Amino acid sequence: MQDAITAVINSADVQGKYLDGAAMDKLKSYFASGELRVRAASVISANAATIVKEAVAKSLLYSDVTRPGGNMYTTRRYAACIRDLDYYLRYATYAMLAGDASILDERVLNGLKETYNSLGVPISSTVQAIQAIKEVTASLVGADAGKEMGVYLDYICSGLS
Amino acid sequence: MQDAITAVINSADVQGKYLDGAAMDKLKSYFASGELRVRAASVISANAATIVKEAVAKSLLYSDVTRPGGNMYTTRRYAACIRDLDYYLRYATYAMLAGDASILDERVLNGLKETYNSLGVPISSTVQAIQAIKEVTASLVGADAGKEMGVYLDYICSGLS
Amino acid sequence: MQDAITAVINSADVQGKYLDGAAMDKLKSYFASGELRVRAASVISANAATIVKEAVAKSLLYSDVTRPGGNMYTTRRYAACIRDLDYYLRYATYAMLAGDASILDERVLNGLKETYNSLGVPISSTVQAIQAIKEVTASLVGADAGKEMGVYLDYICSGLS
Amino acid sequence: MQDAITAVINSADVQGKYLDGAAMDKLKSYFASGELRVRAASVISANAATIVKEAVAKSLLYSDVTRPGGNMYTTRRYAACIRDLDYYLRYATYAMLAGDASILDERVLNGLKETYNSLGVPISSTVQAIQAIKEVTASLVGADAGKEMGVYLDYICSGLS
Amino acid sequence: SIVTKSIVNADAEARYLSPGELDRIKAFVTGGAARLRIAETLTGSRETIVKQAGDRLFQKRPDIVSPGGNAYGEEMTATCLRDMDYYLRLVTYGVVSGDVTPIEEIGLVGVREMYRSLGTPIEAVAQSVREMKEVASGLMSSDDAAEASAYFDFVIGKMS
Amino acid sequence: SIVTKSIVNADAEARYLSPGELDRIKAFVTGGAARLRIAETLTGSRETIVKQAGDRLFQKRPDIVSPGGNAYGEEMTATCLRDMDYYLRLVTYGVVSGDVTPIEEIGLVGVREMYRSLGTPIEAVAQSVREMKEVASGLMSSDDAAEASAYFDFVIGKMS
Amino acid sequence: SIVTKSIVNADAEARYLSPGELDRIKAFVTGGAARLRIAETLTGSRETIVKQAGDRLFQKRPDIVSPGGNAYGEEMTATCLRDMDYYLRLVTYGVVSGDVTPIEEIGLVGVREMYRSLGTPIEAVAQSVREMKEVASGLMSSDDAAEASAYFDFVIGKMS
Amino acid sequence: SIVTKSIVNADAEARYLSPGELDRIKAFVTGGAARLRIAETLTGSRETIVKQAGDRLFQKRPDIVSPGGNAYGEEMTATCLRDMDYYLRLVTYGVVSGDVTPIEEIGLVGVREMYRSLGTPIEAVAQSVREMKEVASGLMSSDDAAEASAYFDFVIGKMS
Amino acid sequence: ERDLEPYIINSEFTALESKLSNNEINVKEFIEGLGTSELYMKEFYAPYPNTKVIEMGTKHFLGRAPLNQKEIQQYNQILASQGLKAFIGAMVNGMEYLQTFGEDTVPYRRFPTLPAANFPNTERLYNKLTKQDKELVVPSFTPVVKVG
Amino acid sequence: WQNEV
Amino acid sequence: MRMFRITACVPSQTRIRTQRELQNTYFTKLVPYDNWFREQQRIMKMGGKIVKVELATGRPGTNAGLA
Amino acid sequence: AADVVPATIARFSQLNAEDQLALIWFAYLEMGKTLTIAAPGAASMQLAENALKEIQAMGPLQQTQAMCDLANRADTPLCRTYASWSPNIK
Ligand SMILES: *[C@@H](C)[C@H]1/C(=C/c2[nH]c(/C=C3N=C(/C=C4\NC(=O)C(CC)=C4C)C(C)=C\3CCC(=O)O)c(CCC(=O)O)c2C)NC(=O)[C@@H]1C
Ligand SMILES: *[C@H](C)[C@H]1/C(=C/c2[nH]c(/C=C3N=C(/C=C4\NC(=O)C(CC)=C4C)C(C)=C\3CCC(=O)O)c(CCC(=O)O)c2C)NC(=O)[C@@H]1C
Ligand SMILES: *[C@H](C)[C@H]1/C(=C/c2[nH]c(/C=C3N=C(/C=C4\NC(=O)C(CC)=C4C)C(C)=C\3CCC(=O)O)c(CCC(=O)O)c2C)NC(=O)[C@@H]1C
Ligand SMILES: *[C@H](C)[C@H]1/C(=C/c2[nH]c(/C=C3N=C(/C=C4\NC(=O)C(CC)=C4C)C(C)=C\3CCC(=O)O)c(CCC(=O)O)c2C)NC(=O)[C@@H]1C
Ligand SMILES: *[C@H](C)[C@H]1/C(=C/c2[nH]c(/C=C3N=C(/C=C4\NC(=O)C(CC)=C4C)C(C)=C\3CCC(=O)O)c(CCC(=O)O)c2C)NC(=O)[C@@H]1C
Ligand SMILES: *[C@H](C)[C@H]1/C(=C/c2[nH]c(/C=C3N=C(/C=C4\NC(=O)C(CC)=C4C)C(C)=C\3CCC(=O)O)c(CCC(=O)O)c2C)NC(=O)[C@@H]1C
Ligand SMILES: *[C@H](C)[C@H]1/C(=C/c2[nH]c(/C=C3N=C(/C=C4\NC(=O)C(CC)=C4C)C(C)=C\3CCC(=O)O)c(CCC(=O)O)c2C)NC(=O)[C@@H]1C
Ligand SMILES: *[C@H](C)[C@H]1/C(=C/c2[nH]c(/C=C3N=C(/C=C4\NC(=O)C(CC)=C4C)C(C)=C\3CCC(=O)O)c(CCC(=O)O)c2C)NC(=O)[C@@H]1C
Ligand SMILES: CC1=C(/C=C/C(C)=C/C=C/C(C)=C/C=C/C=C(C)/C=C/C=C(C)/C=C/C2=C(C)C(=O)CCC2(C)C)C(C)(C)CCC1=O
Repeated sequence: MQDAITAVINSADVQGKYLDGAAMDKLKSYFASGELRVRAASVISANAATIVKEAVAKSLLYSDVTRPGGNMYTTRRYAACIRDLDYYLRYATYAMLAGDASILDERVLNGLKETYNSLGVPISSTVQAIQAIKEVTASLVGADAGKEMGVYLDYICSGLS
Repeated sequence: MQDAITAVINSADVQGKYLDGAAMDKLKSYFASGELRVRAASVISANAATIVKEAVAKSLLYSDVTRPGGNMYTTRRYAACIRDLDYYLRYATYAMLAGDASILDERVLNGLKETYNSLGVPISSTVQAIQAIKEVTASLVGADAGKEMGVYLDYICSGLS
Repeated sequence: MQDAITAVINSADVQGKYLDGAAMDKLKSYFASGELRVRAASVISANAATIVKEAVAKSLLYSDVTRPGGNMYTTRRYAACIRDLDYYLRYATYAMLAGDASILDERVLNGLKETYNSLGVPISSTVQAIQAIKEVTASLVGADAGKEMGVYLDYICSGLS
Repeated sequence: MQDAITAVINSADVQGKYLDGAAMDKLKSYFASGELRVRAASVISANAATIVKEAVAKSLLYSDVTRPGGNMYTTRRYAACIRDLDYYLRYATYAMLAGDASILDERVLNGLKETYNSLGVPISSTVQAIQAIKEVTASLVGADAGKEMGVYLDYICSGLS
Repeated sequence: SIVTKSIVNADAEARYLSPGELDRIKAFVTGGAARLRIAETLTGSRETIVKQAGDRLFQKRPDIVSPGGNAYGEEMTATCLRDMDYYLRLVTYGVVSGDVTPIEEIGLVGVREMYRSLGTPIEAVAQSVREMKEVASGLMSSDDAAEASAYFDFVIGKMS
Repeated sequence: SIVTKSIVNADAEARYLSPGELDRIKAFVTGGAARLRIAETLTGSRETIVKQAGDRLFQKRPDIVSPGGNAYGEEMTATCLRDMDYYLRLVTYGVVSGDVTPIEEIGLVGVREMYRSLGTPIEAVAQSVREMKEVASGLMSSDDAAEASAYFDFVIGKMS
Repeated sequence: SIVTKSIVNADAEARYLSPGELDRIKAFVTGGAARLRIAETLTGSRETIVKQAGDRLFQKRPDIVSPGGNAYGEEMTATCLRDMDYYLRLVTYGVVSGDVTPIEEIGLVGVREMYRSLGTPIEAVAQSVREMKEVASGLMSSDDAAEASAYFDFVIGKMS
Repeated sequence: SIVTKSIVNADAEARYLSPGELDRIKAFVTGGAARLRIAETLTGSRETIVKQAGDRLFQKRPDIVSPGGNAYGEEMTATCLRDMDYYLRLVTYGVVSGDVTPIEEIGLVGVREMYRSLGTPIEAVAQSVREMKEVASGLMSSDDAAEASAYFDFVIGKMS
Repeated sequence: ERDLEPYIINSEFTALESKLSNNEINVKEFIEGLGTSELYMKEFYAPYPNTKVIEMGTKHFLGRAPLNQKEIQQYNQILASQGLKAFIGAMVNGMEYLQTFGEDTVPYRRFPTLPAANFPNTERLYNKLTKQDKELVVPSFTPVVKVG
Repeated sequence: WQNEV
Repeated sequence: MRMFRITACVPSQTRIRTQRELQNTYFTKLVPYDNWFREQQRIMKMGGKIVKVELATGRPGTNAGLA
Repeated sequence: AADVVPATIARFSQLNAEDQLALIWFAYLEMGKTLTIAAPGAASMQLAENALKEIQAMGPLQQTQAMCDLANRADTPLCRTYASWSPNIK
């Protein structure tokens, strides 16, 4: 995967030139955002399970999906959905720390859209579940870190689209 | 895989309801037929190598398929064809005992048609071999159990076609 | 894999008949060519790395491929190109020694095109490198063996195309 | 391993004879045991976690064993002890339903004393744990079933010590 | 279904079904009438069975529906009643199938993770299925009582 | 033993016996009386059973005793009969035990190696076992005939 | 400890500790005075911190102490306070060490197994530790409150 | 980056970042200013560094610039100076990243095979990297030179 | 550890062999199928405790003895929760297996240098023929420091 | 109605 | 048993292996459902691109009878 | 009666924002002695102490303004944060 620094380094190295003023400005921006990102990561690590539980309850529980005949129906599929949302939360936190979406592209999005297509899993429902996760994490972390966390989650949903 | 009982259970669970009268009569029918199914499976297991032997002898042996240039020529591919026929017989017995073709479509036709097409295996000769298998099995078991075995083997033929 | 000898034997065996005058003619023609084949293979084995050296020097070095932004950039990708050219030279030597270009099909071209497309390798640059290798090998091993290697190298480049 | 039935079978077979009257009466005794063993196994499978839970609560729980210095300290060692009890209970149920301790002394006593010594395990505390297992199983299975279960658990304890 | 289980075992061993499997399927097909009788009785008396078992569970563990609990609120007690209905129907499915495959596949695999997510006391659920066991045994015949008790014992042990 | 068979199958998943396995153990322990009865009924006719089966097989496939054959000699005829006797003891063991495990552990595993080492025809020995089964079914009760023919059928199919 | 964690990572990569690891260890050892002081502070406020932590936990979820809960009587509530003192001691260990490895080694491995064998609501345990953290932060210096809150938060996440 | 390294380690463990890891990223982002200053110094004085290191290496190893050597000829010398510039750019990337992963990915994997193919003495290349190392150390402050020395001699050791 | 001629009525892995020859599964998948086999549990899982099963499984698949008490604990937990199939699947799909044998190499005996005692443990595992003895070469690693 | 303390 | 068939392209990012490598660099295998998640996690962590995946065996959304 | 809770819900429904807020305040006043006691730990308050601290920091006039905006479902960031929460959180 990549982070902000590795992304800038690769962007410079592709044309094979040294880090100029713009690259240094971007590095300064990431360095400033690092403290906020670390604090948000600490909060999400605090409330990993609760965020997923609240998001699913406000997004899927007592709805069509959880009923018999729904994808989330049955204990095995409920556990699968819970695990998928937990991994989504963890990897979105990873991307928030790294400052880059490359981790999501090459670790959360390749082989997942077509996997859901094979399994019949509701993409339109998992999108709303991710959005509920975004709302819960925004309420926990705050607007500042919440905006970038929602940016990464929207990236996940768009890739899943 | 699913037998008739498991298929009825799955159909009921799709709407998440207790088994109604339709499921009751389906299970009664399957339980009544199980007496015949067990005996047919027993006799097929008794003559398992047998039916394959006479079917191949009456269907493909001493023909162009076995002659040089034929798609069963050479001992390696001959043994491959024999192993394939044994596969078909065993999975037909499995489908007969289970009362459903779920196992068959799960295990025998998983890419078998495209595999045979790529290898250039003679589909018509394979169908004729399966027909000889069906005739021998019907002669050994009887008209009724022979009928179920034949419908399953015809499912194999349709998949291979 | 099949050589000229194996091709003749297969042509006889498909008809299931012993070798005849035409088979003897083919076998003796291959035996006559065997001296040149073995000498060319031995010389190419003796100086294989050098041949790749001049081929890459006169085909790709000091170009956009090796410059930043090109797929030959970075030491890892450069070594990948060197190893791939070694692959092509070794398998071309194998095909020349055998007399048949089936090793190239079942050991080189089998998925090579799709792998190159997935990884972003430039097929045109690869073809140019193949032509450079062919020219160097021809100049190094003479006229008849040069054409013999060149036909298989053109086979590989066409398969890439 | 082996049970009573396989014991009589192989005792006959080693001498290469059919079933004599002694074997017949042994088999009749095992069959008479029969439904009692199967019922005890079913009830144990019902309350599998129960017997271990109250056995710990009786013997090990609230003591220096579960206190600092004692081997039960830390949640990891506590869950390891619970896992050991679950192993012992499943092997006890298997040995009960079989009629012989071959399953245990092939799957329990082999190197168990030395491995527990390497881990510095309290053999006395373990023996007390199996004892409490014995009474909790007896209180749920009855008198004779509990007695035979206790006999198997006592063999386990003797092997452990 | 035990037929499917035997087929799975036979295909894993790459052999035709053994005399043990044949006798097992024969006994199941002959006892299918009694199994369907038990299933029909459970389906008919489902609501009384579930309600009595749920009330016995309430008496065992009042805190489950106490304020601040998972079942607190009429919504969160009706959801317990719904879960008990689901598990009773699953037991009916297992009884009619002869094996625990449908039970393990629909209510046992992932159940601990689901109840961890929802905060439910799976031990309390085990007590509830126990109480359903006594209630169904009371409402049901003695000879089939052991047969139903075997599957109740399996579910209680697994979900415990 | 079906007991040890289900025990091993359950231990593979590290769990107690399932309802299906316990039910089959119920059936086996109940029917052990009839199983032992068929045990005596087949153990009493050993001389006549093997004599008739081998005699019939000799004209079924005369090549076994034909010149240059596998059992052309008197000694090899007797040896083939003694193999028939061994396999009948093994089937008796299996029928009594309720499982084909004694058959597998005594006289089936590596038997192809045995009879390729000794050159004996596996199809011929399978036909011999079929003759044993036919004579046993003729000389025993109907239900006992099917019960013993199940294990004769298993050994015949597996070896063949 | 932080030194132990750095050593383990260096051993895993089969190399000497990097300059970043060395400077982190240097900073930790230099700043250890504050960590030892905060461990002393929590040790001193141990009795009260447990007292109002348990009080707030019981008020927020009396079902654990109410009839049917894990610690219903004063006896089992005393055991619950004993466990809370365990976890306070573990957080003190984590603060002094500088890294969460002592916490994981002592009271977070197999904790789900422990609190599923005991029937304890692990969510209730998490809430109790959370109230512990809240009261500790209240009675601790704010920045030092965050220093201890890191370990309290890690224990909370592992419990949940 | 250390951020990516910690993320990968946590993901391999299948967990979240520990408090010690998060503190390490905090320290890294704090030191990012000094890292950027060192990178700016190297970028500004790259051409002088490259020229001086090339002259020193040519004097130390005249064979490579001698006739028949790899670098013989003005164009070959210019290409080698281009390689020097490439490695200096990689060193700057490593300095800003705080780790050696970008340098290893871009110009340290397969470098041996690459220079063997090109007929370039890898020991001579390592000596040139060393010369750039001393030139940068002289041109740069003591602490910053110490920071860049890790990346410089990492490249030197890997390529040697 | 042996050719499976004298231990099988007939080859039950014929379907796996056909799939491998058709190239629809890789050698790693073939190895996993062999591990999740009735014969394997008969030979090395049925007649030995879980610790000996862990030793035999790691020796057969990863090519070396257990790494440490952490690995032993993980494998014992796997065996206790999901039995032997999950154990085989974990040991075959771990990153160590892919970094060593990849998706196409049949596993082979290894001669690791690290960690400590792994070389002697693998040596004792591999210098004895099959069924030579029932003792445990590496029952567990006596920790130097005992927690609590 | 009670729970054994 | 509801198996999955996947085509994945796994490049080499650390070592230049000098022998043939398409058979493990661009492959289509059949993966069991239970092991699919673990296999995909391993492939992504190894850096391969999952070109395609499809449930070759089994039926989608089977509420029962999936083995 | 079975429909006691839906009938009471509808009765609360027709009441206005002032009536609803006064009713909930008096319900809290009667809480414990007359109504159901409160066990807040069962709800994930961790995703709510942020808004709680924000409202505590807010001044009394803006405090009551935000409270009435929540009661009448006004379009405010605090209103949306409350709305997105689960009912137990609310
Ligand atoms: C001079 C003292 C040393 C030396 C240098 C030298 N290099 C070349 C040619 C090339 N060097 C590279 C290297 C790289 N390209 C990259 O992208 C990177 C990774 C980021 C590296 C390290 C390449 C690719 C070439 C080939 C030309 C090209 O531009 O692609 C030469 C010329 C060799 C020739 O025959 O042309 C020389 C002289 N050689 C020595 O002996 C010294 C140790
Ligand atoms: C009642 C005595 C216990 C209890 C139960 C309880 N359950 C829920 C919510 C759900 N229960 C399920 C369960 C299943 N769904 C399935 O598909 C299957 C098999 C067919 C099962 C077993 C699910 C999925 C839910 C979520 C809601 C939904 O289905 O849409 C609750 C509600 C929890 C809450 O606060 O929301 C409760 C109370 N809880 C206890 O404490 C008792 C021990
Ligand atoms: C929950 C929000 C939705 C949902 C979930 C669900 N998922 C599966 C099955 C799988 N999910 C995955 C996911 C991943 N693999 C990866 O590598 C990544 C990166 C983190 C992810 C997210 C995989 C691999 C599977 C297949 C294997 C497995 O089941 O574990 C299911 C089961 C589907 C079925 O059994 O047919 C379910 C139910 N379902 C919904 O309806 C939600 C929208
Ligand atoms: C209180 C916040 C919660 C609670 C607690 C509770 N615990 C027990 C019993 C035990 N708890 C432990 C735990 C540990 N011992 C250790 O050494 C470690 C690490 C240092 C841990 C985590 C143990 C071992 C016991 C058993 C008794 C003992 O310690 O000897 C109980 C009583 C259980 C019983 O049946 O007696 C209770 C009530 N319960 C809750 O509901 C709270 C959320
Ligand atoms: C608990 C009942 C008593 C106790 C024991 C204890 N055991 C361990 C660790 C292990 N126990 C075993 C034993 C077995 N594993 C098996 O597979 C079998 C047969 C099925 C047996 C008997 C093993 C192998 C281990 C180590 C591996 C693992 O963790 O699974 C511990 C922890 C030791 C440690 O150093 O951490 C303890 C404490 N101690 C008591 O006080 C109880 C009486
Ligand atoms: C008779 C139906 C068929 C037949 C038999 C035949 N067998 C042999 C020789 C041997 N057969 C065995 C087999 C076993 N011995 C055992 O103890 C058991 C395990 C319970 C078995 C299966 C063995 C070991 C031998 C040789 C040694 C010995 O006899 O003990 C022969 C003669 C071989 C020879 O060359 O001497 C024959 C003829 N042959 C047929 O054609 C029939 C189909
Ligand atoms: C026989 C009736 C016809 C025939 C057969 C034939 N098949 C192959 C090759 C393969 N057949 C299969 C099929 C399966 N493998 C399995 O494991 C199963 C599922 C249990 C099936 C259905 C496969 C996969 C192959 C290729 C790999 C292999 O060897 O198994 C051949 C040989 C092809 C070749 O060139 O090697 C042959 C000859 N041929 C006929 O002419 C008959 C009509
Ligand atoms: C070089 C002149 C061109 C070029 C090549 C290039 N290839 C790769 C990576 C791979 N190349 C192969 C090809 C083969 N492997 C074999 O075993 C054989 C048959 C025997 C062939 C043809 C493979 C499999 C890979 C990937 C796996 C591996 O390298 O082991 C790269 C690197 C791509 C990357 O970053 O991963 C490159 C650069 N690129 C060009 O631009 C030239 C035109
Ligand atoms: C200004 C102004 C006004 C004043 C307006 C104002 C200031 C009005 C104030 C309104 C407020 C703040 C009312 C508070 C209501 C809270 C209730 C009923 C608590 C419910 C919680 C419960 C039941 C707990 C449930 C719980 C249990 C047990 C669980 O099981 C799960 C957990 C949980 C904790 C959820 C007027 C409107 C009067 C007009 C004049 C005027 O000047």
